[PDB]
Amino acid sequence: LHALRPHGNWDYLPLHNNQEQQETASLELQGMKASVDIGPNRFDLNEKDLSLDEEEQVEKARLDNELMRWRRLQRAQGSDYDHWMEAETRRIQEMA
Amino acid sequence: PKTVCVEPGSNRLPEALVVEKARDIFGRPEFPGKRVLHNWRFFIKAGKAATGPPVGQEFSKLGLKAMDFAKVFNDRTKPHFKEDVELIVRIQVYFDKSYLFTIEPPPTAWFILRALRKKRRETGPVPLRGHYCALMTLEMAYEIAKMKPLCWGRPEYPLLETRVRRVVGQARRMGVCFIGVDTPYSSPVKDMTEQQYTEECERYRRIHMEQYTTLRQRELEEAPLIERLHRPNMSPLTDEQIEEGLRDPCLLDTLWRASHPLSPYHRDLRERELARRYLNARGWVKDMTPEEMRIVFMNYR
Amino acid sequence: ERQFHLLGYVKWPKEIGFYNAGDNFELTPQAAYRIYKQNCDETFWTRLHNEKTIIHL
Amino acid sequence: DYKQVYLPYDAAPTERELERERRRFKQAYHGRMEHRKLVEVKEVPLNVYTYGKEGMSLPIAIFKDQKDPVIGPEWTYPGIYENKIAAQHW
Amino acid sequence: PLLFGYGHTIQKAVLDFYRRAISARSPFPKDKVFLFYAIDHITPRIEVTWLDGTSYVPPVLEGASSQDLIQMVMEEAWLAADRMAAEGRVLNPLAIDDYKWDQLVVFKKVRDKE
Amino acid sequence: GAFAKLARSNFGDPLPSSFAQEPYFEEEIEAHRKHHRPDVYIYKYNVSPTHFSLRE
Amino acid sequence: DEIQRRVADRTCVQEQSTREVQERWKRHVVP
Amino acid sequence: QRQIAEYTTDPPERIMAGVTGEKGPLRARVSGARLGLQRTPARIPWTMQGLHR
Amino acid sequence: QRQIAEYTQRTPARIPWTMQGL
Repeated sequence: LHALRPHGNWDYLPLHNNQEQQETASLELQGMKASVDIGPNRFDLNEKDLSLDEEEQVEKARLDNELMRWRRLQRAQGSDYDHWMEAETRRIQEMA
Repeated sequence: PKTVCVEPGSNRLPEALVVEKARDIFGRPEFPGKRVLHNWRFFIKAGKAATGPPVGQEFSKLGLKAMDFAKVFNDRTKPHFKEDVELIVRIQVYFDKSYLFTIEPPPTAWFILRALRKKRRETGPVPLRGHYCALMTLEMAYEIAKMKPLCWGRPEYPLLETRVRRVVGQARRMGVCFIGVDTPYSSPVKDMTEQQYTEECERYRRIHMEQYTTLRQRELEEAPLIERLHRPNMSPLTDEQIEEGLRDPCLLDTLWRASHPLSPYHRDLRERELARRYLNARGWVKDMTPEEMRIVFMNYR
Repeated sequence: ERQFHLLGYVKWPKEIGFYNAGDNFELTPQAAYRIYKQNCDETFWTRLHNEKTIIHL
Repeated sequence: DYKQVYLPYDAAPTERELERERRRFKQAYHGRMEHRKLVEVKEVPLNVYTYGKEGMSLPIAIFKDQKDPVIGPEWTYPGIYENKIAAQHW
Repeated sequence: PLLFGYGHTIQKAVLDFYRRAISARSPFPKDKVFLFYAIDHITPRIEVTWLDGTSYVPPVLEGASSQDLIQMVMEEAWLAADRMAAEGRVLNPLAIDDYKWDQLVVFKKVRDKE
Repeated sequence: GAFAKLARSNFGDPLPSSFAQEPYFEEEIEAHRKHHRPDVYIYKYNVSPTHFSLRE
Repeated sequence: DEIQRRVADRTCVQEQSTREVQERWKRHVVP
Repeated sequence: QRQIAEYTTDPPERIMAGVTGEKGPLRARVSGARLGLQRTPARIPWTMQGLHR
Repeated sequence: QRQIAEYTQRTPARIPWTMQGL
C-alpha cells in the first residue's frame, strides 16, 4: 500500500531539481482542475431537471389541490376568537 | 535632502516590477460559470510546502485530493516570494467537485502588524483596554492600501482615496491612533512654519480634489461591459467597449447572473425606478433635478 | 336582470346588437360599419379592428 | 525594523524639541461625541519628525525582489489632505 | 449582448434555455449547442436544425419560461423523430448513460429529503 | 407487467389511484395537429381539416 | 384607455414607438 | 406601403403576428380588436385568473 | 431667407477554456 499509494509516483517524477526549477508555473495550472476528467462540463443539474411522467403530473396536481383545500380549511380551523385576536395583533404590530 | 518625486499626487501606482509580478501571481482564471457548491477562504504561508490541516479536512470532507492543491500552490508560490509570508487562498468548488482557487495578498491586519513590528496580542480596542496603541500616520495606510486593489487587472480602480478610508477604519477598529485624525495637529515640519503649511495644505487639497473628481469621472465613464452589468452606469457605451465585452469569455455568466431577478443589476434598476416615481410624486415641477429635490428636502426638513 | 346590471352590460337596441341563440353578443353589420366610420382615426383603432369590420360586413 | 534611507529635512533637531513633541503627542482624545474622554497613547516612537512622514522604508514587502517601499512626500499622495479632515469618527 | 433596462423575462428565459441546453442529456452537447450575439438589436431566438436539415424556431413570447421552451423543443423533437422514422431514417435509441446516473443521484437526493 | 418482467420481480401494489371527485378532461387533438394548427378563419369561426370552433 | 393604462405598467419597451405614431395620426386627421 | 407598415407596426406585434399556439390563434390575436367588452368570450381558466405583479 | 442666413452582427460567443478545452 505504501508503494501503490495515491500520488506515489511524484517521488519518481522529479528526477532532478534543475527541471523542476526550469518548469515555470502558469495560471492555467489553477484552472486545469476546474474541468471534469471523464464527462463533459455542465452548468447545473438540480431537482428542476427531473422530468415528470403523466402519473407523476397527475399526482402532483392532486397534491396541489389537496394543499389548497387544506389551507382553506386551516383558515377556518384557526378562526377561533383568541387565535383571530392574536393574528390581528401580530398584523398590527407588523404594519406599525 | 533627496526627494523621490515632487508632483501633486503622482505616487499612486506601485512599482512596475511589483505590479507585473502581482499580475502574474494574483490572477483571475477564467471561471466556467457552473453552479458553485462551496466558497472557502484560508490563510496559507507561501514559504512553507505542506498540506494544511484545515484545507486537508475540507478536501477530505468533499472527497477531493489535497495533495494536488498543495503541489500547485507550492509550485506557483514558493519562488519569487519572501520567507514566511501569508496569502489568502479563496477556493470555489462547483457541483462537479471541481475546484478553482485564487491567491490574494495578505489582509490589512497583517499589513499593519508587519508595518508596525507589533506581534500577536499586542493591540486592542480602546473600549476594551482604555489606552491607544502605537501611533500611526495616514501615509503608511496609503502605502498599505496601494497593494490591496479589487482586481489586479486594473490597479487604479478602486481609488486609493476610497481604499484609505476602509484601511483607516480597520486600523481604528484595531485600536491605533493617528496624527491627522483624532489629534488636532499633524507631525510638524522643521523647514517650514505653520501658516505656510496650512495654505499649502489648502492648495494641495483643492488640486487633489480636482484630480480625484476627474479620475472618478474618467473611471466611471470608461468601464468594461462586465462592470456595466454588475455596477450602476449612466454613460453611453462605445463600440470598442462592446467589442471587448464580446471578446470577454465571462460575458455569458455575467449576463445570466445579472438577469437573475435578485441581482444587484435588478436591485439598482428597481432603486432607480423607485427614485423616478419618488420625484414624480414629490416634485414641484416636471424637470426637477434630484440634486434640486435634495436641496428642497434639506431646506424644508 | 340584477346580475346583468351588476356586471355592467347594457341593453342595446336590436339594430346594434343582441344575444343570439347561443347567448353570444352578436353585433349587427350595420352597427359595426357605423362604429368603424366613427372610430376610424382614434388611437385604439387597429388593423385587427379593420379586419373585424370586414368580417362583420 | 525601520531603515532610515534619507533625511526628510536638512536641519538636525534638538533634544528639547524632540521631548516637547513627544510630550505633546503623548496625549490624545478618543471619539467625537459627548462621551469624550482623554486617553494616553502607548508605544510612542523616540522620533517624531522622522517616524511616518518621509524617509523610511516600511516592511510591507511581499515579494523577494520587492524592496521595502520608500516613503515619499506629503503631496505626492492624492486626497490625503481631505482625508486628514474627513476620516474622523463621525 | 446588452441587457435590457427593464426586467427582460424573455432574455432571462433564453439565457436559462441556453444553460439547460449546455447541461442537456448528450455525450457532448457542446458540439451541438452554439451561442451568438446580435448587435443589431435582434430579438432573442432559438433555431433547432434536426438531422434531416429541417429547422424549428420556438416562438419566445412574453411570459414564457425556460421550462416552457424546453417542453416545446422536446415535443417538436418527438414529432421530428416520428417523421424521420416514417421517412426511413435510422435513429439512435435512448438508453442509460452517465447523465441518467447523475439524474439518479439527484433522484435519490430528492427521495431522501422527502 | 412489462416492467415487472424486466425487473424479474412480482409487484403487488394495490389501489394505484382513483379517478377524481370531479374528473374532467379536455379534448385532445392529434400529435401533429394540436401543435401545427394553422390560424385559418372564415366569417366568424375557426376552420381546420379536423375541427370547427367559434372565433370571437 | 383602461386596458392600455393597465398594460403599459408591465410593457416590454418603455419608449413611445407606436403610441406616439397613433397620437400623431389622430392629431393630424381628427381635428 | 412597406415603410408605412414598418413605421406603424410594433416589435411585440411583429413578434406575435406569425405565432400560433395549441389552442389555435393566440387570444391576443383573436381579441385584440374589442368592439366593447360585451363581445369578448372571456376564455381564461380559473387557474389562470390570477396575475402576478 | 432668414433661416438660410442663420443656417449658412451575429458573432460567435467565446466559451471559457475551462468549459471548452475538453
